[PDB]
Amino acid sequence: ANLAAFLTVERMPIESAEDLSKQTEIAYGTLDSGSTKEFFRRSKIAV
Amino acid sequence: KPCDTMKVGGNLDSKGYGIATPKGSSLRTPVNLAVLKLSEQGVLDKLKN
Repeated sequence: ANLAAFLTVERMPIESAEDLSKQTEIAYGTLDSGSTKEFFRRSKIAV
Repeated sequence: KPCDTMKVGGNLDSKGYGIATPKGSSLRTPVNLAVLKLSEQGVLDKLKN
């Protein structure tokens, strides 16, 4: 039963910006001067 | 303690707490200016910390 569980689950730690936003163990940043930094400084998107 | 709860996910909205006075209160202007003074001098960040 557990071998079947292993194979079935295998058949179907950051994956997104939402992931970065919800945590703080992993630090994250951008180029100190760039269009990336400006994208974030002006984003109206909550995340 | 006992450190058994946890905040999960981002905030559902964005808003603020304000000092409230009766509509038309004489204290409205001084208390609005004081909150901005306490904001600008860093008092509100120190008190939350």
